Amino acid sequence: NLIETRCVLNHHSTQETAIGNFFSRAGLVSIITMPTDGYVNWDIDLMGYAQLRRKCELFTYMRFDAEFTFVVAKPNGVLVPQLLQYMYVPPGAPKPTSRDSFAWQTATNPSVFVKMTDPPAQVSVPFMSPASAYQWFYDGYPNMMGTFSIRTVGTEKSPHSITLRVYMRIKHVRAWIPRPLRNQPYLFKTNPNYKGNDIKCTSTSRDKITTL
Amino acid sequence: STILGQLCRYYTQWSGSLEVTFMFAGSFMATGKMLIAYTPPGGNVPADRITAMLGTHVIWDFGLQSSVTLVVPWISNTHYYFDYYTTGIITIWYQTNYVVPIGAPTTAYIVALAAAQDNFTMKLCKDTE
Amino acid sequence: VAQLTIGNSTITTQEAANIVIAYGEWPEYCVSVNRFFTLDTKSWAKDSKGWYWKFPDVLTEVGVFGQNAQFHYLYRSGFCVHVQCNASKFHQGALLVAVLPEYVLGTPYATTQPGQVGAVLTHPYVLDAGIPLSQLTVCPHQWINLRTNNCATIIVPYMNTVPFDSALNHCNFGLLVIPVVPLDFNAGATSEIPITVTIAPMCAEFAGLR
Amino acid sequence: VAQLTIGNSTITTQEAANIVIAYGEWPEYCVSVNRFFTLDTKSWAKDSKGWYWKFPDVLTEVGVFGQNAQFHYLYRSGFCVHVQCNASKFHQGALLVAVLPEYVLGTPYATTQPGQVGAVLTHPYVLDAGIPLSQLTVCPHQWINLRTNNCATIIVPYMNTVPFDSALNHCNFGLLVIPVVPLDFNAGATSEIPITVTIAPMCAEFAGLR
Repeated sequence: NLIETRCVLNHHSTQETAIGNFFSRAGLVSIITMPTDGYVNWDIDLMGYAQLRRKCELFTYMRFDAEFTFVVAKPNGVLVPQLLQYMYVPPGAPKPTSRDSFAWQTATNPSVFVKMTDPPAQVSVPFMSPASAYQWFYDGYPNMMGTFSIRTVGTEKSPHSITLRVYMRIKHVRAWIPRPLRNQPYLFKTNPNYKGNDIKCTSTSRDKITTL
Repeated sequence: STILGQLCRYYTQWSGSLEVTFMFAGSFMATGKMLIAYTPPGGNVPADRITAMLGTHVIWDFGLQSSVTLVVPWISNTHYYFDYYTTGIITIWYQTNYVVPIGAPTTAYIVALAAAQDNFTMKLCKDTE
Repeated sequence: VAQLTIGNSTITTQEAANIVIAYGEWPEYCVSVNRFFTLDTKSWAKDSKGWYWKFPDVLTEVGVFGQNAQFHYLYRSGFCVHVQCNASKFHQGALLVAVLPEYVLGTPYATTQPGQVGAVLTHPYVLDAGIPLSQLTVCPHQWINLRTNNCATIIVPYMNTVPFDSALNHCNFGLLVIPVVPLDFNAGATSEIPITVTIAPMCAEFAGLR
Repeated sequence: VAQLTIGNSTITTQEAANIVIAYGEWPEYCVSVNRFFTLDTKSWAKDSKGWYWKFPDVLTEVGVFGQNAQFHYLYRSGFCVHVQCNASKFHQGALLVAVLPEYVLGTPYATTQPGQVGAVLTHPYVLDAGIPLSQLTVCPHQWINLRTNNCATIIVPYMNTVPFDSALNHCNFGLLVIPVVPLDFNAGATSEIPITVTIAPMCAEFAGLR
């Protein structure tokens, strides 16, 4: 319901629509459970959610950094003094295949060791592509950034269920070549396919052209 | 049927360049496009539009210009009944179809004019047949 | 009415000083390759939907540009596209001519890269990619309106993340021609209107070492 | 659009600077004789073949030029001929307007020198003289093409082997108008297109002592 009064006359500053301010906020990108294997693998994926896929696909070539933060607790709030290990596998190194494989002790996969009772750990990741910028649209026939691996430290099964959440901020953003915004529902995470049996119009509908 | 083809019956050898001028004689309201392709001597006739485009060609739209010229670079002849003759082939290709509004006629006509250039010479006068 | 002359190929067009430059940049560096290639003519009918050509897939089987791309590995060039239409003053309609970098289609090799003939869109409201037609004018575009003008020229520079790339796998941009306002006429006129595309490469380099 | 004014006769024509001068020479020397005489109009039909007028036989029964030639013995003048056509933008055709000095016909006095009306060719492919039509453009000629232009003017000087000659026996040149490309139209338009000839003598002298 629209109403009449309270009009504004003073113009606003143009810093509110800078390209850095459009992606400045940090949001949840994944949720990783681990019930009572013992290891998980979550590769870095931006288009895991329908939100922020529609916002990055406004442009074509983007170049940025990242900043991750791992909030970790039990399935219901509480904390216990448990030691953890977050291993970051760069693009081009083999992933751990077991709870006690050789890749957990490789000297070139950097890790962090935190307890559950600490403030959450914060890691920054630089621009990793061999090209000059990422691209969400590749026309030819054949954007990986890495893979996080998380396990509980020990040679013995821990009697605790762990659920952690991953947050991600984006810094020093540059963009190129804008593009129309997608107005159709998604099907997969790789290709821009739509459902051809029905096409949802962009606008809503009204009865006649004269009834405003 | 030209005047150049009748004066070259009085001689034996000639060489030089020519030029061919076309002229559209249709209604004012119609338009279209033609492709004037010229094959160099010793080559083959083009089989379709796409191979003729790669050679030497002009693009003639008779909606703007009603006439166009094409220059043959070099011809030669040494007569002996057989003659040593090095010339090409000129072909006309429908680029687009003929588009015409309501009331104008459907068919048109092209007239082809021909003349020699500055550097056209001949020698060895010979009485004709 | 002027008459251009590049190489051994001459066209006759109006010297029209209303060209568009894609993003304000001229094609710059990092014998018979600079001429005027002319594709086939597509016939605009009353129920046509649209056409597209992928670059530089359209020029891989044509001329010396077709054989240079099939031998050298690396490749880099700009372009200059010229689209014109030929209709009398009794027809009506409008076309939208816009380029689109990294055009990815949506549901074979005979459809994504059709070659020199081009292909036909099936759902032109969503461009066969899920993005709506009504916001296409954020790209470099030009309006062809049969009431006034019959010409459209775009200058497209090289847009890629690497300074050199292959010419048989990647396709940089696809050019789109969509009839927004349909063609209409009375009976007794020409039912099919031709559309003619003309390409000319600018600042082409090959360093593939063949 | 200008309006000429010579004597007591004014015509309205376009000031067209594409005249032809026969052999590059202006009429020079060795009251009411310099004006604009306008002959009758010939109707171009779908099956017409051609027309011709012999000079100066056409102006021996018209005006003060007609009575001056019938009294004086000697005679010498140049000419200036203006041929124009009036058709709309839905007709098509082409005319060839060329002069021909010492035009001798081939098989009576009512055909070789017809007078002011003119005559009609019977075999226009051979000009009724055995010479082919296709080489007529070696003479001073001008193309009338109904697509573009509707005017043709030739300046003809005096061409004879003697400096003065009679005006009732000799005829210097005959002007020819031949429809190379025939007239075509759809039904419901004007079936007959008019052709109008206009003569104006330049540098006329009479020394016949009457």
